Amino acid sequence: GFVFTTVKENPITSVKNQNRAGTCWCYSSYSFLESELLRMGKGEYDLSEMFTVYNTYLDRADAAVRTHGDVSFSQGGSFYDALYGMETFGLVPEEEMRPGMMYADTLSNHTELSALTDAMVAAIAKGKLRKLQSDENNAMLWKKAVAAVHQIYLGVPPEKFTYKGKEYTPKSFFESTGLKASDYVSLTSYTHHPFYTQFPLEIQDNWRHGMSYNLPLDEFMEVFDNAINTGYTIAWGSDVSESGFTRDGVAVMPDDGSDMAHWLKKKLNTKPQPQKWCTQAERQLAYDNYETTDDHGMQIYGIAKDQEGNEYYMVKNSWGTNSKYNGIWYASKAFVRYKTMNIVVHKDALPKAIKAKLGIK
Amino acid sequence: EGFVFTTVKENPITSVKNQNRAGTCWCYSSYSFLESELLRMGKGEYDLSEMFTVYNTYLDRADAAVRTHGDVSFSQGGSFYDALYGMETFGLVPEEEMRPGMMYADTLSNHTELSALTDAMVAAIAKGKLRKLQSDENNAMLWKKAVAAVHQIYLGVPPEKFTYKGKEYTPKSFFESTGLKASDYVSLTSYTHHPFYTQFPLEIQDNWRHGMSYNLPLDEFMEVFDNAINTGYTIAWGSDVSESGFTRDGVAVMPDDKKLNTKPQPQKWCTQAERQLAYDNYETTDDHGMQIYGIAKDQEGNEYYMVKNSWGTNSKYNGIWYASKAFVRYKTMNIVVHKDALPKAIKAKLGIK
Amino acid sequence: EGFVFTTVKENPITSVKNQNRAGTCWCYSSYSFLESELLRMGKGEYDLSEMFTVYNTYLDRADAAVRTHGDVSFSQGGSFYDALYGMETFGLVPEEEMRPGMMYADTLSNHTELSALTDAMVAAIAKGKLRKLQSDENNAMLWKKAVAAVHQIYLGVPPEKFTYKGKEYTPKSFFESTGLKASDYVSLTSYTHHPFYTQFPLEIQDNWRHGMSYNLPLDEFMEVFDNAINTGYTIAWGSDVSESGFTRDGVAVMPGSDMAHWLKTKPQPQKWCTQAERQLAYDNYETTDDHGMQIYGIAKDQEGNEYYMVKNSWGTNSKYNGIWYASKAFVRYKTMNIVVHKDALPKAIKAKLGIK
Amino acid sequence: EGFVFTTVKENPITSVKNQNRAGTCWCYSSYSFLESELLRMGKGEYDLSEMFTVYNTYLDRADAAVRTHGDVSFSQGGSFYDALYGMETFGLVPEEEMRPGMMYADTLSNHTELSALTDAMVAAIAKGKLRKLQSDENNAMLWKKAVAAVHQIYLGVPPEKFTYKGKEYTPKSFFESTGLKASDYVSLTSYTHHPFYTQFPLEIQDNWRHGMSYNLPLDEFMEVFDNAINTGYTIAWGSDVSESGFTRDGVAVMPGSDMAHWLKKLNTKPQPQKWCTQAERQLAYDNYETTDDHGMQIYGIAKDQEGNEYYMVKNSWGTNSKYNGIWYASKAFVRYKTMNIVVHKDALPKAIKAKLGIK
Amino acid sequence: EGFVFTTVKENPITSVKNQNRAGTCWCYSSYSFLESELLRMGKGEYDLSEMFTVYNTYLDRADAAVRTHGDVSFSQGGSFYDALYGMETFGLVPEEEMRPGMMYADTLSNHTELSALTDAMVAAIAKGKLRKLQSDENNAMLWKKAVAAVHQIYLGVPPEKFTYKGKEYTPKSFFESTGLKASDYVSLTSYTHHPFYTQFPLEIQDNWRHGMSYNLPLDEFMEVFDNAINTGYTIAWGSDVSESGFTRDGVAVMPDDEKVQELSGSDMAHWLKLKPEEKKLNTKPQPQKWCTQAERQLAYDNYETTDDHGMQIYGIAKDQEGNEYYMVKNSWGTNSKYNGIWYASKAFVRYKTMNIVVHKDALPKAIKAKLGIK
Ligand SMILES: [Cl-]
Ligand SMILES: [Cl-]
Ligand SMILES: [Cl-]
Ligand SMILES: [Cl-]
Ligand SMILES: [Cl-]
Ligand SMILES: [Cl-]
Ligand SMILES: [Cl-]
Ligand SMILES: [Cl-]
Ligand SMILES: [Cl-]
Ligand SMILES: [K+]
Ligand SMILES: [K+]
Ligand SMILES: [K+]
Ligand SMILES: [K+]
Ligand SMILES: [K+]
Ligand SMILES: [K+]
Ligand SMILES: [K+]
Ligand SMILES: [K+]
Ligand SMILES: [Zn+2]
Ligand SMILES: [Zn+2]
Ligand SMILES: [Zn+2]
Ligand SMILES: [Zn+2]
Ligand SMILES: [Zn+2]
Repeated sequence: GFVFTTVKENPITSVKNQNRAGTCWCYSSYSFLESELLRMGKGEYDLSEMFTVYNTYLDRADAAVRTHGDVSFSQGGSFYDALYGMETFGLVPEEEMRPGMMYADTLSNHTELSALTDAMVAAIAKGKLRKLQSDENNAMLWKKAVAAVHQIYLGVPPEKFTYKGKEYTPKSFFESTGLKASDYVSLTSYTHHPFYTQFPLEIQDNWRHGMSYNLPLDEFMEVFDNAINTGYTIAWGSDVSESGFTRDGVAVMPDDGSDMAHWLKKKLNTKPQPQKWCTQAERQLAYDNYETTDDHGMQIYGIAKDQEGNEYYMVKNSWGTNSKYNGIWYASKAFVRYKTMNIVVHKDALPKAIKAKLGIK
Repeated sequence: EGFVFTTVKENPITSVKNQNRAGTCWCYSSYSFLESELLRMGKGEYDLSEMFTVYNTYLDRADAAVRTHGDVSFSQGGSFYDALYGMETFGLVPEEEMRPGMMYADTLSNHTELSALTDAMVAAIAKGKLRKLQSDENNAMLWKKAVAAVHQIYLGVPPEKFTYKGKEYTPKSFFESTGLKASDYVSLTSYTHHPFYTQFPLEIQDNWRHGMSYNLPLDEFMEVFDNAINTGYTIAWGSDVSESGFTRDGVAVMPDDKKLNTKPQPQKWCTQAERQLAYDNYETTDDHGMQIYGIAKDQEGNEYYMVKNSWGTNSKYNGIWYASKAFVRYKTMNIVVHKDALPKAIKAKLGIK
Repeated sequence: EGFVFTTVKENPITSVKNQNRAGTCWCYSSYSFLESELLRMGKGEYDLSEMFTVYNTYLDRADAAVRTHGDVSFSQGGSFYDALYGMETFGLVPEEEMRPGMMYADTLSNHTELSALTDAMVAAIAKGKLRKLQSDENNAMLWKKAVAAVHQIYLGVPPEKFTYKGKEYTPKSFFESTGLKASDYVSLTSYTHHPFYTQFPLEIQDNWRHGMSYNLPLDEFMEVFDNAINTGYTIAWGSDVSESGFTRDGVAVMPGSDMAHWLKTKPQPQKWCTQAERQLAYDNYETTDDHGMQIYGIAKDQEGNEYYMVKNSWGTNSKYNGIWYASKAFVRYKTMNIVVHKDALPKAIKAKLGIK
Repeated sequence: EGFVFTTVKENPITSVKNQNRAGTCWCYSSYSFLESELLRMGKGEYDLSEMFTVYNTYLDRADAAVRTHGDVSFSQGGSFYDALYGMETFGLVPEEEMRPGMMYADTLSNHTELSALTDAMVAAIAKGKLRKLQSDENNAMLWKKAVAAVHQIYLGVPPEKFTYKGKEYTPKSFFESTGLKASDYVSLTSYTHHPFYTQFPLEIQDNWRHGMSYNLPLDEFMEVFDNAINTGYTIAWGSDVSESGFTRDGVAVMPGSDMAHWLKKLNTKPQPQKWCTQAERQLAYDNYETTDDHGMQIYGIAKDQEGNEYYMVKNSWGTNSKYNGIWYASKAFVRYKTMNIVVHKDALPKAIKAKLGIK
Repeated sequence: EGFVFTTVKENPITSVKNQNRAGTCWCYSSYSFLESELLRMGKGEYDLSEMFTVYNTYLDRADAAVRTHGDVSFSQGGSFYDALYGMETFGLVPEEEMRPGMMYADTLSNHTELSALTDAMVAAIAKGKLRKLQSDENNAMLWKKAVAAVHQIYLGVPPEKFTYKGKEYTPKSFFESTGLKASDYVSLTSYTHHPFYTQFPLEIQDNWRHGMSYNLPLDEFMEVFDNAINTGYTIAWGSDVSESGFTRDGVAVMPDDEKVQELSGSDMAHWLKLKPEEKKLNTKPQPQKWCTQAERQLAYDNYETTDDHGMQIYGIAKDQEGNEYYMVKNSWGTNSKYNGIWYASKAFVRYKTMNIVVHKDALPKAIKAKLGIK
């Protein structure tokens, strides 16, 4: 099988469990931000995903309505949603808004919430209403409806709360962290836009049209290593719908309409194998042709080696701890190179030369 | 060459209301009827809140849709029984405690958006693929909380307590102060697909509570209308009004086939079988609720019932219609009257003590 | 290490039948029940025609769908009350006068094609755009003739007269000869969304006739089961059987992931539910699909746990030849309604319900 | 008793064009605007090919629909930014090199059949069940070739080279010869759901490129219109025209029943106008009353006989109308119904330029 | 206990081809048949381009869909007559001039994306709301140009001229050089909803050209198969293969379930409960159900015999018990037990055949005369 040795790892908080909701964008964002707070000497935090999921879905519903249904309304999101969110809505501690509380559970199950809110948003955004109703202050009634339903399933966001003896609002709690959205950059590597420029990734969950800086593939990978080696972690958005991404905690990239199938019915991923190291063009083809699509968010926090000396990034996942390495995955460098869609890191995690090529002061 | 009407007899009614852009005529007509009853019973003039009863009725209708996995349709209509069940179960509140339009800066109902949202929500539960609906620690259902909250956003918050003419009430104690009783009222109809002098629930979408009606032969059925008006009672009248004979100019006629609907004409007087065919074949379907409160004659001596409608007062007779007896005989689906409005012999045949 | 059952008491039943490929258990179980009643009442052994009653019930169901413009769903199921209403309204006929499968060269039902046609026909009237349905000179509706004629092609022609054991009957006079009366039977349930000791119609799709059930608290409800069996009666038993605890091996016992998206027999102690737990399952869709069977006895396993003995209508190719054992705990949690003869009720419960 | 208009000031425009049966007003208006810019800049009179730019824009729009699995809608509309992005990316060609209607023996556009085919194709890729789209040996996508080929069949073959007034050009070199620059132009709007004096992308279906607009308070926004016209500039004007006040007779002025189920001279002469607040304008955008962004060119200011003020509007519906394809829009209408405008940076008043940080 | 086959007689065939991910068996089997005909006629070995004919046929099928406002379904299938009509109307080209997969960097067909696009396009014209389709100045229809262009993008550009073995041809002149004639070939079937010895068009979706078949009583129909093989001809064979008897392991059998039980050790109860793997219905020689004309008719009327897959019968074989089978060249490549060849029992062929095409001279003289074929 695989035997892994840590080469370097940076501090992370405990492994969380998103359970039955597509909220990995927020869990991974918060694993990342909690590592940042540890790195910045602020200590250990447990931030409320539900608070930010709640506020983000209200904005996503608004985007769906303003675009008459073009912006899809669904459970996913982006790292930028979390960075925009902290600056706009604030932050609250986990205990002020926990998953599952409204329906007598301790973990999320958002299937019913989505059934209701998807139908409501569609009825406004894609229906035949010619003039939406508003109150005497021009506040929209449909927005009040969608907010009220989200509160019934997710909880009431607090206006004030007490944390470790001090009273905060979500805004003042955020301010106390010292985090700034402007400290963080999103990076990607594709050829349908020029290198060293910014563009918004064309994926459904980037409905805020947040920008990413575009780097050639080798410089892109240089950022991963520099980040980990200088003490930073990485918010990692990747496609994980590959036979190489397994339930047994490893993600590898090994080098390997039928008429007939209609009328009738190797050890590739289980031990170290030589990896396919993709070119920029191969990586591009997979993004263009739908092979690399479904952006699942995780945190890379370290580098490890297998017994044959192959290199892997160490990944904190948000599926709880019931797995081979207690909620941790190992992703080969070859996998990460081919299947990564975007990353977010602190600006100071970037090598000086790359920073200069991107024009980041 | 038009209609000239002379009142033969009419009983007291309250002011003409306007349901505007909602299918809530079942509640407006029920309350016109109950307000006439209160006047008749010496309790004075009331203006009851339709919105309070519409709100509570819709929450029960949604529950019925969900329990039947979508068989019970979820829509804006309802029945006289919804109002009678409602007053006994939820109570009553004065108009001013829950007015139409308030939530969206109007004074009249427009429920198109509320229906767009609540129809979609109810369908997502009742007709979707959810295998286990979510509940809180007290086994209260989350979807019900959602549907209630959305109805409150568009219709208003129903009051738990309020003050009316110097006294504090709950909706229950306000209802109790009126002296109204559901058991005083009977629903009557006339069809041949069930035996006469028995009770059955009319097979129409808005009777999802499966309320019962007593079945009478057509001539005895019409005898009840006249006896009611002539002895001082009014009638909650449920009728099909989708006929060329029912007009915007305030008359509902049943002429024998131009000037068919614009002056007095000889009327087609239907048989029981003709009335039945129209119910069986979809020609008599869409039960709109109104109040009959009097009898009138045209200049040729043809007889009409005087009808209080709920479309406001911007019409030829200020919100009042005249429906010919022939029309009423053919197109009525059901009526509600106080038990004492029934002639003694008919009461006895129905077994109503 | 399996189950070994010992009969404590059982009452007489007729042979196990097979509904095969149709959702007609409501009628098979009703008739297993009524045939047990006839044995109990000294009338001897009958084999009544399910198909005759299924035929007539579907024509009424279509009418209900059309009158309500599609609110009443049109499908294969039904209720105990459909059978009891049926016998009084349409009559009864012996099995041999209208057998399953005959029209398509089989001996067991397969109603898939019949349903494909009749569902489509009923929907075209009930949910379509026709503004005036057609009728003949006697005001008889043409669409009803069409739906009747199609049902006859697949189910058979109901007899107007027939001979049985040397005498001529109509379906009505055959029913009259049985001595059965619908008024002898009561439907019972146990739920808290209506008051106890009152009647209401269970809010399920197959109760489109809106037949009433008397509502009892859960413990009194279970008292009725035992009293019935112990005094010689059987029970028409409507239950949810879509549970991991209900098995193909003849025993019924008490039992949107991001991660799941990306990847892929002996006596046990029973959970004894409360009224509130039972209610939650009915309210939340966990207890929904009312399948009809007949409880005719009480049995024990080797550890002394108690079970009701159940006659099913899936034929005899199963571990106990078409018989099931349902634990008392299962029955308590998953029962939707039962029908028993009034005299099967304990006297005190009869009085609380106002049943003379 | 009707309207009589007197021009106060108007700036040079080219002839009135006719988009006919296609939702391509975004391109016709952009080009009316750019042709006025060329006149203003001393480059003379041009007639630029809308079809060339419509063609290239639709291929990019199909790509956006496919990359977003159908979120970006695929339809005939677009934005001013589509034209500005387009000239810099694809180039420009003269009208005669790609005319409307030519492929189907007409001289005006009718794109109903083209849209029927291409909408169906794009949806089969973007919203279907294909798990892996096909590509050739150079990683070029087959579906893109298909959509390009079908657009050529209906719109024409875009030229690689052509001759215009004695000189050979490519679309890129023709664009370069005009001296136009996308960076000379800014998009402006006025809404309160984002802060004033910042940039954001208007949340409308035809802004699928997510082009940015600078946000101004309503009074400063209107100041820009007047300053532009009065200093010799024209305006690319994006507005909702689905109002009883917008008429077929060339003037734009400020304007579930149970019962309906069973059963004034407002726009024809000068009237007092409702002058909207920022909040009223916002409500209409939020509530769907102001939605369908149609593109036109404002090129002047006029007065009616009572002294009320109007902007003069070059439309793209041909010349068979009261004022030969020109409309008059009251200042009150423009204030309430405008969604966005594009002007040259030098059309902006100095103080507004400074507040926006535009050097 | 499996099958062991001995060839009794087989006629020359070309190599086994692979249609891969497209429903183009009608063309592959037609061309296996026509290539056998060319060998029989002394013209040597050819490898004809299926893709050329698939391309042209689909353009005609789209036209038929549009003219009938969607009644003619637009899909990947077709008929033997499509190939015979095609060679006379469009011509023929060698494989190398238009190969499967080339446009998308493969060597085998995958037409899923092509169909997803072209189905949607044809439906937008045939079943949409367009009241007047657009045309150019020569009255050529724009939608046809669109569908042709898209098919070329996925299938390739059909050649106007090409060189083959030192000579220049057009598709027409290449067809002429083969000596093949559509009029040499007849389609035969056996059904009772039309009179015997008459012609009618089989009522199936892929016969949208309404090509005719001659109708024979079942026993005379089967006589044709044997006479064809025994006198040196092969057969284009259209059959239903959606049966438990048609297997991935290269046999198509029609076992009598009732008889197989009574020969086993199991009683009727002990059997029905046994696992399919131990019944042995399709894995060794078993007594066959031999259908009557009426049973064969019922299966066509009731949807049990419906989906025409096309293959080539080129020989007759026996199993170790002396039961008879037709030898079948399939178009699913060579990765199978008998390298792409199937053995179909005579009982299977009798019950499940929908139609065949053979050269007229393959028909026994007396049958030829009863059909009026000079
Ligand atoms: Cl994901
Ligand atoms: Cl509840
Ligand atoms: Cl109505
Ligand atoms: Cl049976
Ligand atoms: Cl069952
Ligand atoms: Cl033009
Ligand atoms: Cl490409
Ligand atoms: Cl326009
Ligand atoms: Cl033979
Ligand atoms: K947390
Ligand atoms: K993938
Ligand atoms: K009122
Ligand atoms: K009517
Ligand atoms: K029976
Ligand atoms: K032009
Ligand atoms: K070939
Ligand atoms: K078959
Ligand atoms: Zn995820
Ligand atoms: Zn009404
Ligand atoms: Zn069942
Ligand atoms: Zn326009
Ligand atoms: Zn095939």
